[PDB]
Amino acid sequence: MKTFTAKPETVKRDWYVVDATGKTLGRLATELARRLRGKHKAEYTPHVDTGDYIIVLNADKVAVTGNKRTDKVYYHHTGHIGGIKQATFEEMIARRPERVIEIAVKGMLPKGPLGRAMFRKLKVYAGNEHNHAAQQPQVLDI
Amino acid sequence: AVQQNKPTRSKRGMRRSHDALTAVTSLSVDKTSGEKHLRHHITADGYYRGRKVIAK
Amino acid sequence: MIGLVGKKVGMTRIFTEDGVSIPVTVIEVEANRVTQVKDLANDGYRAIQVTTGAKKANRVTKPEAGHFAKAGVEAGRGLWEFRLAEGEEFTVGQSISVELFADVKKVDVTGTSKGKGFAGTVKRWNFRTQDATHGNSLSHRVPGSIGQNQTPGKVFKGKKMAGQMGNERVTVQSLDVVRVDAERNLLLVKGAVPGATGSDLIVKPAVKA
RNA sequence: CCCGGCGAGGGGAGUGAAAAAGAACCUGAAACCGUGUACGUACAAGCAGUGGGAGCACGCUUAGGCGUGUGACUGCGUACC
RNA sequence: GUGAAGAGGGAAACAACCCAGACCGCCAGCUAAGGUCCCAAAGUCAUGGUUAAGUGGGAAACGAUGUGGGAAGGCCCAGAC
RNA sequence: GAUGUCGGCUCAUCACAUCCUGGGGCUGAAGUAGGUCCCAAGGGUAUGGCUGUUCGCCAUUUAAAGUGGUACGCGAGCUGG
RNA sequence: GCUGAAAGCAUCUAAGCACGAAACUUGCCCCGAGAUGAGUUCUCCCUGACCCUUUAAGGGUCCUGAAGGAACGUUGAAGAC
Repeated sequence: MKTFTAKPETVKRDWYVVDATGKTLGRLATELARRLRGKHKAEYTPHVDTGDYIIVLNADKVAVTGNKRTDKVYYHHTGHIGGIKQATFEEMIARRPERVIEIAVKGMLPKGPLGRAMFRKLKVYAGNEHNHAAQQPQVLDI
Repeated sequence: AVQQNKPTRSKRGMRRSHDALTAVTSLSVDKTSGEKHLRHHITADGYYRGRKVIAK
Repeated sequence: MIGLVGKKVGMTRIFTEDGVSIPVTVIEVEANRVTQVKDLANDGYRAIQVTTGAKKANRVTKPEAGHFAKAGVEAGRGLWEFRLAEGEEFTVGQSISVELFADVKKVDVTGTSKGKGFAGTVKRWNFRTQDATHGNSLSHRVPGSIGQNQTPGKVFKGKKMAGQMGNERVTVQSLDVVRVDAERNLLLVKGAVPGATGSDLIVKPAVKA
């Protein structure tokens, strides 16, 4: 017979809520990326998004070891000649804390149209409140 | 000054996607003569807005 | 604080008793009617939307008429919004006159600059003209080099080239308020302001101070 | 006979085994250019395929889960002489 | 010795380095180099230590009460520093 | 089986081993004005005489007339001494 | 620099605390929801009847054609189009 392949029209996706307070940024991101890709499901298929929707709360309270809080630098180029701009971890947390987790997870996800789709299932919130109660997310102790 | 590769028939069609002509939306009808004409233009018989402009 | 919307009547001069001629731009500031008030609870920010002038009733669309009808004010030629500095309270239908600028002494004037169309580098960017003689071949006003060799095998973003010039939003800051004539709804500001005669102008108190 | 400028060029009629043998004439390939139909395609980056593969359309044939066309998404992959 | 005239896996990419010599097929298994948090197949494996420098992941003479370990030595409840 | 050059012109862009402006330590720093080292690349950073010259000398300015990379940047942009 | 141990002292630093530049993030000006993560606010418009069937975000007929838009015309201190 042929090996089983998941069908995107019949794949079941669940909703989870994760509290990021006090969690190491990298070690939390890996689990998020793993679950967003669906690697934890026996029906995992490389070309199908079998992952789950995950809500991340208290993104501004994510933790980093060592001196990374002031030494980690986020570089990006605007496309103009000067272009190169940088921001430290503290500056990112103060300005837009959600981007810290979003950037970390995005790098760990696969690159391409599918990986972009998987990232869409991640909902990062700076505060402790989310407006997705209609989806009945389940607490995930990750 | 000149191309390094031959552009494809696909590229040629893509450029020509804006070359389509546009037909007149509608033609006005003279109130008295009743013949069709371009809006704000006199009819082939010399009428305009039912006034019978010079037709010689 | 909030500003007002006016029309550029033109430019003239004011002769002072001490023998000084002040170049003044005459701005017609008719009463500004508040058509909407936005607050944090509903809109997420504090501002007032105002209208001025008059518009043909035959040319006012039904969606626009309903917006004016809710505020209970006559339709104007447009709508403009001014942010509130945490201490301003306004009500829908309130009329704001040019008297608001009585004790301002300096205003910021915003308008649409005159349109120069497709302008060359000489006019647009003050590029230096090359030689008119001495062998120059069809390169009298051309831009010249636009980059470097293979290493950056590309033209950099933001390169100054020919293109549309003018016909854009421009603000001139810190213009003295020569006179405020409430009776004639006139505001005289020293100096020139962007835009041609009859164009709309947005006048606000100077932010630099 | 008909449209057309007593045109060009066509549509009928008729001849012929055949007119898609009509004189630009046996057969009528390829490049190249079109009309119609099915599928794909406007948030996606590269020798354009290959391995995997959903969906759709169509054909089945004694539901038979098969064939054909298309190819979302995905691993690998820098022509030939 | 290899490439030349040698594909495959590894060294991010990388004829000549490491592993290893493709007769063809398989949607079977065991291994080599190299690897096992995610991209990305496999230990967020076990036990005992070291590092705080993102050292790891670029470099010298030389400089420094950084810090761990080891064998000695001088003066010390006749009171040491 | 073609990667056109010195200098000028036009247009630049980056580095910082900083010429000016900004912040500092030391001084054989009284003050004024300097010397030296550290931090700092935001902006600014001469016109002329001679010579094809870059350079250089000279005249006179400037807060300063920085040093380098960019096919000793830039001839499908000009010039051709 | 302050306070302060490791190291009874000393020490701007290891815990803690305060100053410090045209660089950095803002403040000023312009663009900006294709920000496919396509956002928010206000206002306006549409309130038919049947048929087929592989019966569903299905197809077809009759009636209906709003808000608004476009087109055309007269044009602009808007403009290559």
